[PDB]
Amino acid sequence: GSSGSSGEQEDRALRSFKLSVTVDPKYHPKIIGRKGAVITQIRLEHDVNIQFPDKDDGNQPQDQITITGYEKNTEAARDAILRIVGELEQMSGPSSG
Repeated sequence: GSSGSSGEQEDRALRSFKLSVTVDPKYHPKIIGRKGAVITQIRLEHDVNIQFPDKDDGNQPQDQITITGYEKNTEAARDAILRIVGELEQMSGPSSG
């Protein structure tokens, strides 16, 4: 006998997916949360890893956010970081109406 029915998975590479979120370093310390739960929840929610740049570093971008994980999941999480910044910008702003 001889069989071999199995579709590729190319996971090794998928998991090695790195995403970059362009967002001012001002909201960076705002997204993380008070202690660091908010950001934690999201990560686990999508099962990804979100790491922000260190200002002290400098050479590296402080507005760029690195995120590892399944290209799909990562995107699902990167959407949040933005979904917020949007509301924040307005927060404490002149709201007409």
